[PDB]
Amino acid sequence: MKAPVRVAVTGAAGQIGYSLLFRIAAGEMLGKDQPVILQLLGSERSFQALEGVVMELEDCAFPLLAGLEATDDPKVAFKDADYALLVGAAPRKAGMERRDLLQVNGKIFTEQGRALAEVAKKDVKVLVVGNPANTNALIAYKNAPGLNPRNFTAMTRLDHNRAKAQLAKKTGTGVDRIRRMTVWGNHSSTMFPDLFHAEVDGRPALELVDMEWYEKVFIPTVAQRGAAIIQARGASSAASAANAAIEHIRDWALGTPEGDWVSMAVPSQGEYGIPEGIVYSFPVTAKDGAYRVVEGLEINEFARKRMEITAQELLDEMEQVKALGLI
Amino acid sequence: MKAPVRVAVTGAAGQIGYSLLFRIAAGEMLGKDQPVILQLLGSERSFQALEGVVMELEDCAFPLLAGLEATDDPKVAFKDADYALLVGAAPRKAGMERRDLLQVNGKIFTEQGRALAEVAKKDVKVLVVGNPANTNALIAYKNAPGLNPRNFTAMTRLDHNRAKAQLAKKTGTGVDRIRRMTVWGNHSSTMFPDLFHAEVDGRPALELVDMEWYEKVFIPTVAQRGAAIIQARGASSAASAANAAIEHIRDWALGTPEGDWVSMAVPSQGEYGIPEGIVYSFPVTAKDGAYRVVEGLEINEFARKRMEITAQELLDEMEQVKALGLI
Repeated sequence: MKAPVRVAVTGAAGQIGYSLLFRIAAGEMLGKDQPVILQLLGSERSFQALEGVVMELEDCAFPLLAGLEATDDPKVAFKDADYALLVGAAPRKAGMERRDLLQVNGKIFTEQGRALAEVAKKDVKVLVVGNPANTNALIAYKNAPGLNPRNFTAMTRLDHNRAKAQLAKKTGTGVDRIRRMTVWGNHSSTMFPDLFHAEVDGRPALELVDMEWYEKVFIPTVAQRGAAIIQARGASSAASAANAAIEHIRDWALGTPEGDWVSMAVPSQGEYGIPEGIVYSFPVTAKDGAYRVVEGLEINEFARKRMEITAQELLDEMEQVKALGLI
Repeated sequence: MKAPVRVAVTGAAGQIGYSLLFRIAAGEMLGKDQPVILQLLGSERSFQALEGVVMELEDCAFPLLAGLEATDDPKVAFKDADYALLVGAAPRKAGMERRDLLQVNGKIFTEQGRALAEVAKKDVKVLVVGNPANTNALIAYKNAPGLNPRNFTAMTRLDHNRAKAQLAKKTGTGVDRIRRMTVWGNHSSTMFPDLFHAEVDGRPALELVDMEWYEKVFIPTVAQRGAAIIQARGASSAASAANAAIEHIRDWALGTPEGDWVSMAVPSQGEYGIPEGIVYSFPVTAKDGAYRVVEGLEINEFARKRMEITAQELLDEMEQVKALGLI
């Protein structure tokens, strides 16, 4: 019954893409009732492999995959897009250095932000997964004037799900009984998983775990989880990253559960005193494709201190791209 | 919610497993109201990687994943298993030849079949994905007397789905409009994709395509699809294989569509004159864990000749295994 929506995905030939595309085509991201047209962007160096992923998708015989198109042109991939998941970012090359990587991503997201503004749906919902996510998102939306800045987001949902997982393990309770988890700030080592408002079966998390565990075990473990997966598998956390991206878009479009909220890095509008413009993760609720930061939460010194640390790191990153004239 | 079911998956740290486990945990295989307990089996050399996969699974915060346990002991993995997906098989490297690969596979499935008969549920539903799928299935159930051999199957659903995809592409119709596709025999190059009873939007397939295309384009393309993926991606078709495994179990456990059927390699009972005992793919309908071969279909010379060729190959493979005392 529902008309198909177009889902653009970049870095479609990479690991995250490989774990992402099939679940999207299966209807797990926008609903089992929502047909999807996948428009995949891949570099010329990976277009061959991309065609390979296209065949595998066809080989799943997905009833909801109403369209499938791979391209090397951003203006084609983003044409009339309703959703855009920017997974592709600067590659990891031995020579590729910090500031150099910043120049590559500056070009990628400047070009993609412009393409989105030119050819995608004006209300296109964008999610940046490619790292550095928050800053890449900033470059993108700043270079997409004409488009609602709040339609540009970065992913901290994996950090958020990782936090929920650790809490459920410690309390010995089902992860489905964990609510109001929050990861503030940047998707980096400065991320701040907040347990002051989290609940386990309706009971405050800090009534089940002590501050010592929270500060010395919980936070660092959530922060190092990504490294943990790489050391164990010798490969990145593609499947769980794809899952978080799916949930990030899903909750944004379909809505968050009553009484709960999720983490989303979005352009700050001064909420909780956080500097404006930077893409900062906030606790958010969503309804009908629009989200709203959860305001009014009590913030103690412990939380404030870490919220500013991560905020400052984002300002530093923003300063650098600004100094390079990228925004 | 339904009572939790135990799903065992071997070769869980491999590529198919990486594209399979998350979707099962998401409820895509047995339904959104069916909690699942994942019991994963991995080799001693891949156990570290499996531990990493376990973490990624936890990091998805799946509400339906009621249990998760990794082990390198088959008797642990198959303990009270309701479903068993045997994906791990012999790794074909350099040097190791035919008879050699047959020995390792022989030890694998003789041990796993014995473990299943000893610790799994008596009505455990088994699906063999690891190649040679059909013959490994034979070895398994042969080494699991007592357990109903009909509960042991091999996967041809990927060939099946690939065939539906090719017919859909050729006819310019939605793949969801493709019904009654059949893949007969062995999961190998002698596989026979049957278009004589298939319909495209309710119309006989051969009324839309001719024998020349069917024989010279359709059959070869379906048979070579696996290689097509490898040349394009430089890696095997893991995501589509995982999807095929999910659908094989799903349609078997829940049920096939009204007026439609699917392909499953099952121990032969003389249907259509196929030799008894060999695991042979047949067009089948299924409901609540029980399948039935669709008998009475008209078989012309073209179909019969190809059905016999693949059946003879299966007989040979069976002979070789019997010669090694594996069965």
